[PDB]
This record gives sequence, C-alpha cells and structure tokens, in this order.
Amino acid sequence: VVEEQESRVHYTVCIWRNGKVGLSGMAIADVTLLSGFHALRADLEKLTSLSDRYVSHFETEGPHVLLYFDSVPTSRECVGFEAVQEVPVGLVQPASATLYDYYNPERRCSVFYGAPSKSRLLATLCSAEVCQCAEGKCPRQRRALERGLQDEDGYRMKFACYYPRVEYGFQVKVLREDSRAAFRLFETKITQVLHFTKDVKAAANQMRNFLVRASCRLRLEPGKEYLIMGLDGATYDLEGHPQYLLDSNSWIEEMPSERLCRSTRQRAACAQLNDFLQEYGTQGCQV
Amino acid sequence: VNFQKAINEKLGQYASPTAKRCCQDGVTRLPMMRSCEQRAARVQQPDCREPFLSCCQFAESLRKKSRDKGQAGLQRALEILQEEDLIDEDDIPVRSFFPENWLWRVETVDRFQILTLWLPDSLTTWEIHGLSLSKTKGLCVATPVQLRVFREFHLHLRLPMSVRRFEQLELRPVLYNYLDKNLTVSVHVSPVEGLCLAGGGGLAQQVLVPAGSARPVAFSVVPTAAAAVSLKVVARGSFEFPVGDAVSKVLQIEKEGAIHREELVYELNPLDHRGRTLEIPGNSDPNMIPDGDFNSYVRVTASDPLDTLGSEGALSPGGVASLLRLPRGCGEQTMIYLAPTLAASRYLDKTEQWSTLPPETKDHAVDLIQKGYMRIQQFRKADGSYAAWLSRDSSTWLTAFVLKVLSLAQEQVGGSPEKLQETSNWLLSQQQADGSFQDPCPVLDRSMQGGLVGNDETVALTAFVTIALHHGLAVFQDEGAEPLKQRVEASISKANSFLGEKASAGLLGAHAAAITAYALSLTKAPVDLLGVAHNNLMAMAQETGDNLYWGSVTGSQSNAVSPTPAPRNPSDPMPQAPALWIETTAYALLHLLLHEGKAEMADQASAWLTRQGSFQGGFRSTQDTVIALDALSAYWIASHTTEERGLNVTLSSTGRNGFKSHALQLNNRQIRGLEEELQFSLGSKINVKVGGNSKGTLKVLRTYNVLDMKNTTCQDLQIEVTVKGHVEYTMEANEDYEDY
Amino acid sequence: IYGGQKAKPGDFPWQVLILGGTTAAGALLYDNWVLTAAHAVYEQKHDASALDIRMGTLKRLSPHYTQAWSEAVFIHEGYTHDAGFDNDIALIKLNNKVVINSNITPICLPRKEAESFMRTDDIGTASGWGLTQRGFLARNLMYVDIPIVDHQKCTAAYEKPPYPRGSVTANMLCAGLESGGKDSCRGDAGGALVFLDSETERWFVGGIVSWGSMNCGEAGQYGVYTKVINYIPWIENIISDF
Amino acid sequence: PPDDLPSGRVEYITGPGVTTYKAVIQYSCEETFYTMKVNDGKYVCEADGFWTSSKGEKSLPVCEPVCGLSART
Ligand SMILES: *[C@@H]1O[C@H](CO)[C@@H](O[C@@H]2O[C@H](CO)[C@@H](O[C@@H]3O[C@H](CO)[C@@H](O)[C@H](O)[C@@H]3O)[C@H](O)[C@H]2NC(C)=O)[C@H](O)[C@H]1NC(C)=O
Ligand SMILES: *[C@@H]1O[C@H](CO)[C@@H](O[C@@H]2O[C@H](CO)[C@@H](O[C@@H]3O[C@H](CO)[C@@H](O)[C@H](O)[C@@H]3O)[C@H](O)[C@H]2NC(C)=O)[C@H](O)[C@H]1NC(C)=O
Repeated sequence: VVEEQESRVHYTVCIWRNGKVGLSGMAIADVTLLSGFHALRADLEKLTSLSDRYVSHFETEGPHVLLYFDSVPTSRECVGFEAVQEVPVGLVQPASATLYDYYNPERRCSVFYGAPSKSRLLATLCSAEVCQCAEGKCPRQRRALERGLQDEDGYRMKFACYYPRVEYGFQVKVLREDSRAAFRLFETKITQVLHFTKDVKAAANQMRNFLVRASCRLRLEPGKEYLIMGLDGATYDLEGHPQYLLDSNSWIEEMPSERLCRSTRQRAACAQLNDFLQEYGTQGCQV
Repeated sequence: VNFQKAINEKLGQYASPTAKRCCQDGVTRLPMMRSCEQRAARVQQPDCREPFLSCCQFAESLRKKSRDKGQAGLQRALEILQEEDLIDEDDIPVRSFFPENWLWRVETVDRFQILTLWLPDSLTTWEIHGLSLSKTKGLCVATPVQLRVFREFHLHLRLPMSVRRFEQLELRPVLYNYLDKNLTVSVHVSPVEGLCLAGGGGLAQQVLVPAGSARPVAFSVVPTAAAAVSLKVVARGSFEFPVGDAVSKVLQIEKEGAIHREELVYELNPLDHRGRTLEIPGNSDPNMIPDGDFNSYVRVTASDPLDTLGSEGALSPGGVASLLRLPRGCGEQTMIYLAPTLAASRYLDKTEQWSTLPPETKDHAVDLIQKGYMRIQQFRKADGSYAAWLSRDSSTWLTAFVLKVLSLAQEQVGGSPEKLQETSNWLLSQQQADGSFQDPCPVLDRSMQGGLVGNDETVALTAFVTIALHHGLAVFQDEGAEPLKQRVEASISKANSFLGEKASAGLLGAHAAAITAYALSLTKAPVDLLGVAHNNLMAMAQETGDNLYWGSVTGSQSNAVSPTPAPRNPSDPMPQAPALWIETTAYALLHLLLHEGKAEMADQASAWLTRQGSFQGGFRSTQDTVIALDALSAYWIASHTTEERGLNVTLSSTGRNGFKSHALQLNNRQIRGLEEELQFSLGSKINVKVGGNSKGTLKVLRTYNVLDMKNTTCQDLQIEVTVKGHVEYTMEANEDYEDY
Repeated sequence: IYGGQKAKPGDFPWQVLILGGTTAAGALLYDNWVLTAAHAVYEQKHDASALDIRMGTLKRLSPHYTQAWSEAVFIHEGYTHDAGFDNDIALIKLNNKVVINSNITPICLPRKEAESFMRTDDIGTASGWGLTQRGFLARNLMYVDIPIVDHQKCTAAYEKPPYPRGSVTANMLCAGLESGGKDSCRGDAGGALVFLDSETERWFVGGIVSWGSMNCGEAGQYGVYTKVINYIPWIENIISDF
Repeated sequence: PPDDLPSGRVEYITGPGVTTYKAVIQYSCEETFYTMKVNDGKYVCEADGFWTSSKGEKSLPVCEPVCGLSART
C-alpha cells in the first residue's frame, strides 16, 4: 500500500487490583479494538522485549489484543501502543475490554471504551445518497404538526392501522437522557395511553424506556411531551417493564404547545391531531 | 544525523555488550509516556540499571532539546513528525516471508507425461525443480525451468476484520497498473442485499490509472444486516482493452453491543419425582441490546463420558484446546493438548470403546499429543527445567507438571527417556532440608483470601512434585534402576515425611489437603499417614443433595448463619463453582478411587464434576480442566457398565417461530455434540419433561450483546482503557507544560 | 511568530490553529470559511475532514477550544506543490457555522481601495503559534508589528545565495525589519498579515504567511507573504458557488 | 409565536407575548458581533396569519457576522 492517509490512534490500558484478595496470579487483558483498526506490532514488542518488563506476551489474532500480565498490582500500571486504521470506518461504536485472572476466571472485570471525543471517527463518512439510504431504518424526525410531502389527509390513522400498523400507542413526557453503548436511552413517563399489546398494566405516571441507535439523527429533549407509537420490542428494564426501540416503524412527534395550537395556521392541523387521538384512543383500528 | 552521532557517542562510553544492551534499551522510547527515572526503576539488575538510567536521561534530554528543530526548508509551515529513533547496529531484517511451494509432489511418469496446472498469482518469477527416481536407472536431477508470472492489471480490496452494523465504511479498492500505457477503468461494486450502496449497487465509476501507478477508488457503504455479506468489486477496462479484475470478499458485520455469555447446567433426574418436570425461565437481562433476534442453545446428554472424551470432545480434530475457548500462549497451557488427550485415550483403551467412534479418532489423538510435545519442548531449559515463557526464569512447578504428563506420552511421540531422566534430576535438586520443594517463581498462587499462604503453597507444591515424581518412575529402565531410581524414591519418601507431619499437624487448606491425600494415595504411603490424611480431608467435605464437593470460606458477613451448603433444588440450576473448587474436588475424587474405589462418595463427587463442566467442553481454565478430566476419566473407567441405561426427555418452548417441541431418545451408547443441540428463543421459557431409569445432564448457553456492564462486575480487579488521537498524543508526548 | 510578544484575549479573534500532517495557522472568513496557505494544507488535501481546526483560544496546548470540522478543501489551481510558493493560497470550508463571540470574529477581506493602507514602511501585524526567539514552538499566541518592504528591495534580497530562481513573484508582498529580529517562523504558515483600515477602524488581511529565509529573522532577509487582493474574485467565486 | 432567529433575539413591541392581528415585533441580531441584512427586522402580524416585515416579506431576516473588531488599542 501507499499513502491513502491512514488514521492512527494511541491506546492506554491501565490495570490494578483493589484489596489483597486474589493476590498475584497470571492475568490476561483482552482488548477488543475499534472497528477497522489493528494494533501496531512494532510498539507492542517494546513492552516485552526491552529490559523493562511491562508485559510477558501478546497476541494480535483478529480485532483483539491479548496481553499477558504476570501479576496485577495494587497501584496503577499502564500499557500503551499505537493502532492504525487500514480501511476508513466512520461513526465508530464503543468496544469492550476485559481483564481476568487466568486460573480463576470468576475474578474478572469488563469495561466499555469509546473513540476520543471530538475525533473524526465519530463523524459520518456516507455519500449523500448513502446517508439517505442509511436513515431508512431510522425513525422519522418531524416537529409539531409538520406535514410531509407525501402525507395525505388521515396520515396518522393510516400509519396506526394500515402500515406499518402500530402495536402500541403512548403519550409520554421525556424525563432524562442516558448514553449507553451505541445507543441513547430516554427515560420517560407515560401521560396518556392509546393502545398496547404486550405492555399490560401500562398507565399514566408509569415509566418506560425508549431507545434509539446512535447512528440515527433523532433526539428526544427532556421536558417535552411526545406522541410515540410503534411495535413492541423484546427487551425489559430493571423493574421488569418492557423497553421500546425507535426505528423507521415508529411514529414520534412532539405535541404542540397551547400557544402554537391556537395559531390561525396550525389551528386546523392541531384539530386533526386531537381528533385522531380521541378517535384512535377510544375506538382503535376497528374502522 | 546529529541525533545518531550523539547516541552512538553515548554508546561508545560503554565497552561491555551487557552495558551496551542496557544502554540501547534506555535510548529506545517507550510507547506510553513513563518518566525516565520511573521507567528505569523497573530493571532487575542494578549493574544494568546504572547504564540504563544514564542513557535514558541523556536520550530524553537530547531528544527534547533537538525537538521541533528538524525538517528545515524555506516554507513557514512545520511538519509534525515523531521523535527520532536510534538506527540499530544490530543485524538488518532480511525478507523472511515467501509464497508457499505449490507443485510440491511426486508423480509416476511413464516415459513422458503432461500436467495441467493452475498458476498461483505473484509478481516474482519462479523456477521449477525436479528429481527422477527410477528403479533401474537411478536418481536424476532435472535442470531448472523458469516460469514468470506477471499481472497486466491488479485489483486489491481491503476490508476490516470486524465491523459493527450501521457504522459508516468507505472501502478503498486499489487499482494496480503494471502496463506501460495509461489505462481508464470502469469500476463498480456488485449489488447485494444488506448493504446501503451507491445507486443501490452497481454504480459505475470511471477512474484513470496511469502507467506503472496505483489509484485507490472510494466507495461509500454502510451495513444494515446482522449476519455476513459477501461483496464483490468489479473492474473492467474500457475501449478494446480486455484488462480487468474482480475481487469478492466476505465482510463480517457484528451486532452493536458487547458479547455476554451465560452458561447454566441442570441436573436431569427422573428417578425422583421432583426432577421429572422442570422449567427453565429464559432470559430477560436489562442490559441486552434491542433487536438482534437472539437464540438460546440447549444441549441435552445422557452419555456424559463419550460426549466429553469422544469425537465431539477431547478427541475432536482440534481437541479440547478449541473447546476450552481461552488463549493458550503460555507454557503451562500446552498440556491442554496432552493431559486431556491422554485421559481420553485411557478411557477408550480400558473400556475397549475405540470401535464405536470412527477409526480416524486415533489419528486425531496422536496428532494432538505430538503437537503438544513439539510445542512444550520449546520451553525446555538447558539444565532440563522448564520456564513459563521463553528466556524466562525456570519454574519448579511447571517442570513438575511437564514430567507428570510427558512421562506417559513419550512412547507415542518419539520422545527421549534420557531427557525426562535429566528433568527429574533437576526437580530433586530443588528439595529443601525439611523435605519440601521450593519454586523461585511459581506459575500458580491460588491460595488467596484464605490466610497462611506460605503453609498452603509449600505443601501443595511439595505434593504436586511428588505426584509428578511418581509418574516419572515409569520412565526408568535398567540403566537408571540403581543410580537415579533410588534417589527419586528416597526423595519421595523424604517429602512424604514432610507431608505426613503437616497433614497430621492439620490446619491445611482444603486444596492443600486434597492434593496431599492424592499424593499419599498415589504413592503407597504408610497406613497411618494414609488414613489420617483421608480423615483430615473428609472433615472439610461439603455435601448437598447427591453432590459432594470441597470449597473455601470467604470470611463472614458479620454475625451470619452457619449452614452454608444448605439450599439445593433439582429444579434450580447447578451453580458454576470457581476454578479452585473444581481442582480441589478432582484431587479428592482421584484420592477416593485409590483409597476406597467406586463408592457412594466417589459417585456423589464425580456427579458434581459431571454437572460442573462448561457448555462446550472444558471447565473453568486449563489447570482445572486437565485435573478434572483426569479425575473423571478415572471414575468413568471404574463405573463403566454394559447396561443400556438411558432416559426420555421432551423439550418445548413457545418461541418467535411458533410452538416447537422435541422428543429425544437418550442412552449411554450415543455420542451427542454440536450438531444435535437445540435452538430456542432467548426470551421464551422452555419446559422440560424427563423420564427414564438413569440420571442425565442438561446445559443451556445464552449468548447475547449487552449495551452496559453489570454494577457488580469489577469488585476486585480493575481495568481502564483510554485512547487519544495521534496529533493529540504526540504533542502530549513532546509536552513541556506547567513550566517554562 | 519570531521575536514578538504575547497576545491578550481579543487581540486576534480571527486566528485559527490547523493540525494535520503539518502545524499551521489560518484566518476565519465569515462564519464558515478559513483562509490559509496552500502549501500548509496541500498535505492531506483530498481527505476533507483530515484537518483538526481549533480556534477561539490563545494557547496551543489548551484542552478547551472551539472545534470546527472541514467539509471540503480548496487549493488554488495556480499553485504547484513541487518547489516554490507562487499562488500560495487555500480556502477551507467549515461544515458547521462558527459561534461568533468575544474571542471569535472573522477578519475582513481587503477592499480594492485598501492598498492606501498597505503602503511601504507602514506597520502591519502578524500573529500565530510559531518557533519563538528561544527556538521552540510558542505555548501561547505571539505577534509582531512589522513594516512593509518595497517589492524591488525584497526581490533584490532573494534568489541568492541558496534560494532558487523565480522564488519571488508578482503575487507576493514582503515585510520585516532591515536588521532582522521581527519575522514569522516555522508554524505560522497560513496566518494573517493584518492591516488597520483607519477610516472604518476595522482590520483586514492583506497578506498570508508563506515563506522566507530558512533562518528566521535573519538580517537582510524579509518574510514573504501571499498578496490577497489579487485573488478577491477567486475567493468570491468559490464561496458563492461551492 | 415568532420564528426564532439564528444568532438573534425577538422583542415584543406591542406587549408581552401578544401575537394577534396588527401586533408588532422587533427582531434584533446579537449586538456588536452580528449585523442584520435584507431588512431591518420590524414585523407585524398580517391578516393571513403570517408575520410580515415592513417591506411585505413573510420570511425571516438574516444575521451577518461583523468582521474585524480587534481588542488592540
Ligand atoms: C499518461 O499519464 C501521465 C500521468 O498522468 C500523463 O503525464 C502528464 O502529461 C502532461 C502533458 O504532457 C503533463 O503536463 C505538462 O507538463 C509539462 C512539464 O512536464 C509542462 O511544461 C506542460 O505545460 C504541461 O503542464 C503532466 O505534467 C504529466 N504528469 C505528470 C505527473 O508529470 C500523460 O500525459 C498521459 N498520457 C497522455 C497521452 O495523456
Ligand atoms: C423411552 O420411550 C420409549 C417409547 O417412546 C420406550 O420404548 C418402549 O419400550 C417399551 C418397553 O420396552 C415397549 O413396549 C412394548 O410395546 C408394544 C406395543 O404396545 C407391546 O406389544 C410390547 O409387549 C411392549 O409392551 C415399546 O414398544 C417401546 N416403544 C417403542 C416406540 O419402541 C423406552 O423404553 C423409554 N425409555 C426409558 C428409559 O424410559
């Protein structure tokens, strides 16, 4: 190969042991590299071959870096090495790294790590038409009472009952946003229930979790009230309530404020929304 | 240049090669930015530390003084470049990788013969050699004939090893032109499902490639599938030029989260009515990523010995090493190719069960043992000892483990009995005056949480060496019967006296007592020590249900209740014990078979080992696997019968693909493995109905991707990983900050 | 900047620090364009977002700064990246609009009647993080006030002894003391040579830090800057059409 | 409600939050750092439900950065 302007980063892996339990013993540091990157072999040999014994052995098979430590110290001991991206991958997702006692694998520790903040690896690399294809699985982003170019009259009822045929319909207030591995989590409180299937005993003041992939450009700001309807997922939260994924088969729309709804332009459109909520929330899809 | 002269001038101050090597390591810049004095404190020899510190201090001072000065030119911009490295006076690296020798064969040729061949690609011309062997006319060496392989136009595609779905990926196929003419090529990627691609795939792009040049072509793609996609790039020369090439490769696309493994095992007992019907609750983990469509895998077996040691177990083509699923770079891990394979052969030999398995298993077995012998001998020191790593200090423990295993395997691998006699002589030199053995750098420590570590380690090491020395007695013949065999037997007796008084004194740990009992049972210790060691070990036994195991006390939660092994329930899963417990009860089971034979305590212990094995093969790690398989193989030889015992099991679950139900006929004669495992939905519960005249074992494997780690994952050990950009890291490496 | 003094907050709110294969500087134009030299940015020119663009801070080593992402890089077609700096000018387009505030305001493009302020011996200002008088890169922003040098006087001082022929051209202007001591140095390329429009009390960039003597601030040698006013239609054509 | 202005503020001239017919609002870009173009930002609520400028345009004004403005004395 030649030139191509390769992307290079520098890793830093620190390990230590709290308490005197499980003292010493050989441990293995398993680092799953970010997508597209492979660890630089030259710097890894410096940890073991020099007069400084920072590692006893290393394996680089696959996107994994296996580090063999003779013992885990009480104070921090850190190891670093370069990594080079052979093929440019953007919008990189965080990966896991694991340190475990080899002869006692029950004593272990796994942690997530992500790309450096304000790095170009977090920015997209899609060509214009590819980005439009990319969000084909992403939920539609619209402000209050916004009409799409193809949204004919009765679009909310068509989405709910014809295609993609909604399985759950809620009216929630976003409380707090959390960032998980490759996903953004919105903690919400249900204010009104329109329809449900798997989520029995879903009611007002009940709390649910709504997740969306980090790739999608949708963002639910806390303090606002949204109409959310889609298909029920397969996961559950810490209390036992089901969790919801927001994708292209989910309808998310912030509900208009009192000041905006009584505006002359949006008064007719705001009536369609409330007429739909009363129609669907009462009689459902039995048209 | 000036940096090279000054560093070599500093090296010239040290005449000894030891001082030069310690100095050359000092001038080499460590990857992570550790302080020079902080870094120099690590080296273990003060005679090496003094020149290492002086050269490291001079190199860093010189490098920072010369920093930011280089790359002279009329331009007013400054190129960012890493710090100059010393150009080694060591030997230069000559190329070492060459294409594999195709056409390495021998063919019967009558007068003349023509071979149709397909040429592997390369840019280097090669020559073909030939040797003729005739019974009447003898050997003849053919004159070499040249064959030059060349490429008019070459397409090369690179793609990452692992890509998470919905990551933005710009693949860069490179067009290589070896022709002396400019070439215009039409390149495109074939359309394939699961990839958002320009124009829906098949979008032509016109690229001009100059003569004798390379040109990367940029295509944008993002994977939306969750499996694996084979993408094919097609390049064709325009006009009347027939040049063109196509490359097809598979891109592995993974789910977003990180892999999480959950392994639960269930006892199958139709003899008691409580185990005839049991429910498996499925999974509902709160950290599992959405979507994915994960599955749950179930393995139901009533033929535990054959499934563990048969064609689907220890005698698989890859052996147990691929089933244990851990990296095996260390030296001790080499015995995973040996000790389990030897135990698997011992079970099939003593039960005459080779005819049931396919006959190629014996070829698989000898290949694994010879593979282990060939690998472990690389760690052998000059004096017959073995080290954990190459060029590392010798370990007394590892040297004993090698003698314990290679004594059995040397006959079939072509080993040398002389080398094993040299090995045992080194172990004898490590015996102290008390009779205990001592290791300056043991591989395993284990004895933690529980105090009095020196007492447990020395006793456990001594018992482990004696067990190794007893297996080494099988190597000796008439040559070593008088000089060496008498020394080893006296060394075993001297160490048994140490183990005897420590066993009689008591207060040994559960692990130390178990290995002592097997050491004093493998070697025919006197009846007084043989009995008191058994009574001492049985006082530490824990019994629950039909299981017998040996554990350890993890302190006390202030004022807490006493009956710790109280709860048990055949409808509940069998909890996976730590590696220390598996190794302790394995030694106790081996001690039980020699002291008492097949008994109810041997049955209860071995049944616990059988229900403690992992899903796809071994136990917790390498050391516990080789000893547990050694113990279970000895039990399965003792408890083997010709009865057709089995069981009937019916499994059903309402998955996402509808209600599925499977009815299985299980008995002792079968070999059940990967191809027989069932698939159910991750979230859906599974219902199992058991019936028959013999007990069995059911294992479930639930592997899925999580978006967060547990809150209790890192109680003891800690790992922290951070990453910085190259421009951010280099400026931070050459940093002079918080000063002036 | 070689032989200067340390700037205070607000002195050069248009200064941009560019990091990539090279350490260089730039000047903000409007709220989404960066003016810089072509030779400094030609490195990794076809990788759009390769450049780390930092602005709104006075220290190069600072962890806190305003980040900008490049959407595309435009190099003047007259430039030849072999040897020489004829037509050394480049425009970088920022993907997001910069938040104009107290520490970030763009530099004005020169008017056609602004050459009344770019007369010989009149004082101009250069600023950037470059090799200081002590020999290392500046940890905080530095600047000099230097007079413009006559074009004939500047041409006579070049092409000898080591410099190649045709190094000075009509697309350049020069500045610096006759005795030396005030000059730009390695790392200031792309920085703005700004002048004060006293009629409007506004600052505009008239020159772009380009090249000079390899020994910075040498007596009898002057810094050479790319003259902006020759490329005003080229700047407007790229901004309006791209 | 008036459409928010990038790098600008909206001021109610007629009264606090009154958006009805014939009410007047005054747009203002952030002072010193920005200047306004196209129009001067005086908008009145028209009978059709759209905020209209003094010129009769229904779209927002645009704020333009003010170049220069150095702190040197
Ligand atoms: C085949 O490909 C090569 C490489 O792309 C082409 O070489 C290029 O040819 C042009 C035309 O001769 C060169 O431009 C000229 O350069 C000379 C100085 O060498 C200058 O005096 C002229 O005014 C003109 O600019 C160009 O430099 C050269 N490429 C390189 C990298 O030097 C070649 O032209 C192609 N063949 C055909 C038939 O087009
Ligand atoms: C597991 O279940 C299978 C059947 O699902 C059991 O095999 C069955 O064994 C019984 C007793 O050996 C056989 O009984 C015979 O049935 C015929 C037909 O009614 C009758 O004429 C005979 O006199 C005798 O009673 C039965 O045929 C046989 N089933 C099949 C399909 O062959 C097996 O014994 C069960 N194993 C365990 C361990 O529970």
